[PDB]
Amino acid sequence: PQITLWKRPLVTIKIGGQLKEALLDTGADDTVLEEMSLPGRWKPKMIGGIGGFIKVRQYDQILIEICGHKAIGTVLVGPTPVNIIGRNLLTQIGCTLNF
Amino acid sequence: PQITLWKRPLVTIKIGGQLKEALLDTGADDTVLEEMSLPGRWKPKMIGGIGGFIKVRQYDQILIEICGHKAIGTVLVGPTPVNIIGRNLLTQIGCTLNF
Repeated sequence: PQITLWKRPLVTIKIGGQLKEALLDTGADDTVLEEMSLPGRWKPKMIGGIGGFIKVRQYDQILIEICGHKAIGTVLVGPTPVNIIGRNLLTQIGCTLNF
Repeated sequence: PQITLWKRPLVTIKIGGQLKEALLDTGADDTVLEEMSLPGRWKPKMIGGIGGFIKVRQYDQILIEICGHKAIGTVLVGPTPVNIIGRNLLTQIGCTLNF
């Protein structure tokens, strides 16, 4: 659907059996979730934004349902205060900016 | 127009006689620009993101042309490594997320 932006574009995600809300973020290269239990191996990584950098864990081939649409991709887990869906996954659900 | 998201959604802005490129960011509440010369008074403020918080200067009623479309709004100036157009101004140009 069409999401206007008077409010934070928050949507429902399903990941590893858990229901969460995540922000649809065109300013994020990657997808980064608050700490949660994720199976498999994981590589150590750094992400940066305003104010600094943080240490996240990167998981490949994670299944995720973003509001009804399944996508499979890299997911980062770390000390973010909000769940963020980034461009890596917004493209898999054909998400576009319009004006 | 329609902006797909395989690349960073970067666009041309015009602000206070200067040409810059800015990121269209649905994950940002506010608009924050790299340090630049801006007239008028300005209130001190704090913004936060991953990794921390930063001190910005806030200017009200700044004219800005985001890719052809004029908008007038609050603009923050600070130590961001990238120019960011936030939701406060994306709504004035009727920008929407679609999928």
